[PDB]
Amino acid sequence: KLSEEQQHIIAILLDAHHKTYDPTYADFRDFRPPVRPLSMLPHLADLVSYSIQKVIGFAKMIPGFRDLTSDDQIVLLKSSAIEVIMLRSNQSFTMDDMSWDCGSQDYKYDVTDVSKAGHTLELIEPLIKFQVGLKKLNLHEEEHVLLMAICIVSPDRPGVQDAKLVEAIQDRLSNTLQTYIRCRHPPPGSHQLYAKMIQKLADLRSLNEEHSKQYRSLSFQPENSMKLTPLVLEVFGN
Amino acid sequence: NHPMLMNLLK
Ligand SMILES: [C][C]C([O])([C][C])[C][C][C][C]C1234B567B189B21%10B32%11B543B645B786B917B%1021B3%114C6571[C][C]O[C][C]([O])[C][C][O]
Repeated sequence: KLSEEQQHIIAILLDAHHKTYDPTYADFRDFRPPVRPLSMLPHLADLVSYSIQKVIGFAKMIPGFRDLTSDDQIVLLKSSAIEVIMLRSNQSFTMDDMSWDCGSQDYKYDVTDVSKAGHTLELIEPLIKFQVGLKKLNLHEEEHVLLMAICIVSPDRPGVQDAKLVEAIQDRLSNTLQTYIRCRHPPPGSHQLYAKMIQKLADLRSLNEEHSKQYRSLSFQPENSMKLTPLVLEVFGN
Repeated sequence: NHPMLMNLLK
């Protein structure tokens, strides 16, 4: 069953998430104002930038993450950043209208807002489909934080050095998730739940890939790169 | 180098 360590792992992750995800979305007011020719870029650039900071705050609390070297921690964050932001955004996504509801109407985002950031349906369509399938899973918050932590500590991320150590940390998280599903997730919602969760990690790899492509495209234009932030440039590329 | 990421990591 759920050993003491595993129960500890869940509590730590839950708290780490609670300390990095503000469901009141109060900070969105500090971002450059959203405008509804890439009129949403300044706003979403700031939102993404803000989100990267929050994802880092979460990662540092992942039991074992700090044991990794500086370079491996950096490699994991740069490669998973966009994936965890997509994954954590599911919390504000609504299947009512396929949009992300972050408090007010000014901070309620849809397919048009993302396109107005310079992205095409080649990314947006599968992004919504992802959000929909993840939502359909109705994960317990415990499963949600474990999935984000597992996504961050992935051994196959390019540039990783101590893959062995990275894999050990992730396996400890995986076994925690698997065991939690058996012991705390009642059927039928638990039916192949683990496998479906891992499929979403594969889905994220594909989304990451497409995002990077469109990002390289968008940021290649100095006028667009100019509207981004220093953190976004450092993490996503320059 | 990643100064900002590094700074946020420590
Ligand atoms: C700046 C790089 C860029 O490539 C431009 C060159 C733009 C990429 C923007 C990526 C996005 B925004 B849009 B998708 B994902 B983020 B944000 B917006 B949509 B998803 B997430 C979305 C929904 C908002 O989520 C709110 C979450 O509760 C908070 C996330 O912590």
